Amino acid sequence: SQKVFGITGPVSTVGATAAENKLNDSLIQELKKEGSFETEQETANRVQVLKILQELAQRFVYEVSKKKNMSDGMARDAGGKIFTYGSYRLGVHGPGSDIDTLVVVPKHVTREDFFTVFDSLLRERKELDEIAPVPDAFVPIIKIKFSGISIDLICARLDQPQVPLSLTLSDKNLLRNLDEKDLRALNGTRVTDEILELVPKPNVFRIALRAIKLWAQRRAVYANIFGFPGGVAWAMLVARICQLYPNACSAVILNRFFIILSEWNWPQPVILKPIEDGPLQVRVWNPKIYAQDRSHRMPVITPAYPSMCATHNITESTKKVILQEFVRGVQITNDIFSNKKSWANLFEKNDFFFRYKFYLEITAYTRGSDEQHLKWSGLVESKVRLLVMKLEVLAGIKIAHPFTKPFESSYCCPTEDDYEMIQDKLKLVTDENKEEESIKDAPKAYLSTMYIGLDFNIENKKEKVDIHIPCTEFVNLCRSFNEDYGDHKVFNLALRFVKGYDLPDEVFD
Ligand SMILES: Nc1ncnc2c1ncn2[C@@H]1O[C@H](COP(=O)(O)OP(=O)(O)OP(=O)(O)O)C[C@H]1O
Ligand SMILES: Nc1ncnc2c1ncn2[C@@H]1O[C@H](CO)C[C@H]1O
Ligand SMILES: [Mn+2]
Ligand SMILES: [Mn+2]
Repeated sequence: SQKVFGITGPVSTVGATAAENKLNDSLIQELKKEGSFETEQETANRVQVLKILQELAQRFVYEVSKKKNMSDGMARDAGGKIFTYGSYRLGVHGPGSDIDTLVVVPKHVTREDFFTVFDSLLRERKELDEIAPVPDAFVPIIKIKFSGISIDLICARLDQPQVPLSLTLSDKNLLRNLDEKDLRALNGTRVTDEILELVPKPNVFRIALRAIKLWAQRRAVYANIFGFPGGVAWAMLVARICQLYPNACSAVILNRFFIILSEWNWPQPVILKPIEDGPLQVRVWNPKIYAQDRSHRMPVITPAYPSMCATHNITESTKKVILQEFVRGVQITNDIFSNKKSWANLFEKNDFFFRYKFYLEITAYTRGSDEQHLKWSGLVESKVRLLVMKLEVLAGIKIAHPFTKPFESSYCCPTEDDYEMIQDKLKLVTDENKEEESIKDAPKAYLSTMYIGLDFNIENKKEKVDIHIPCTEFVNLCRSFNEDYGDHKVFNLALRFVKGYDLPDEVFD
């Protein structure tokens, strides 16, 4: 329409040279080799599950409407519709990707109705492989497996009487009178919906995103919780570049992507359209008004009202890592165009555990249930980011690089002396002896381990600067959160300074 060229108009309208298309085809070839795509069959199986889910959404609404003494024609007209968002919505999902699904219902259909009626309607089916309703998440959701496909299901209820099949959620007004949770549920689809609408060629955009997703995950800079961009972040970033080069191939895009983003005058934010305004008393991203927004280091703003910063977590250290990976990209993709390097080069696994002379090892323990460790450790994990910030600001610390994948492991811990022992360094549970009588019964002890790469300023001081305060603190805050956490009988947290030379063998597996 015009907005497909971004807020600065394109950088160049030039088409792709025959040579550039050759490199683009080889790029897609590599992606295929990496099994990025799925088979026409598996795609067809997702279309089918969704088709059924739509059928169930209508049935859900219809049934609830009837119980409200509605006409046979009105219960039908009340409608009910299914929307997707996430990986599948953008068309960059993979063989094992789940399908994030939003269910929209009229005013008279409540969330309670959702976990009751809709749920029951799901169970009344053969294809239901399993259901894990978690009604109290930040965004109420019902997680299920259907016909061998994972489906995330959240429910949004609009302040209107009907939800027709034609309804699209672009209108800013659909948000009227909604509550925090419903409002939160609409945002996902509204955002992915706009991304696809602000890009010149959605197909060029998809291949380039698959590449960036792969790349980011291999270079260990794809994890929102640790201060790196998440999926939506990476997507908007690719789209901003697709905007700049309307008719280039995905290959030239990845190159311009790395160059521009590494030279970008951060914290100038990246946006796909002019930040809008509106009704709701809700805050919109605005660094002039809100301090919290003035501190975002690399802002990537969502286009759908109300605009938020998808990269809030980024710190000064992860910021450096990200620039570093961008630079390595300028260098490698420039080589791939000179015929001196290949795409596989670009997608090479990182070497986190080989690059620093020291590391901070954080381990969370749990002598209890699988749900207790998932909770405890899930807390520590989320807080690691705070430590990176306390750490990267002290004396002479050049960087505090948080790795992005904790190391999980549990042991059959029968005694008490066995617990207050496995955390001093006892049969390593395994996918082999997991459901075996003797094992499956045995009480367990879990532990999740995380690392922070450290680089001390090689200035010329007599000695490195002790990081005891920040560490002990991080411990405290992590315990001082719940009464159960500050126990010691079930939960434990330890931090050990480790030289690159003494890293655990499991870290290189
Ligand atoms: N902390 C969060 N707050 C709000 N929305 C979130 C948060 N974390 C994830 N999301 C939403 O969840 C959506 C689905 O993500 P998820 O299913 O985990 O992966 P995806 O991004 O769809 O990739 P795969 O499904 O892994 O290919 C995408 C995003 O809009
Ligand atoms: N704001 C949000 N909108 C939609 N889904 C969300 C969400 N926050 C979390 N989720 C769900 O949480 C999972 C990813 O963290 C899958 C995704 O559907
Ligand atoms: Mn998903
Ligand atoms: Mn999901």
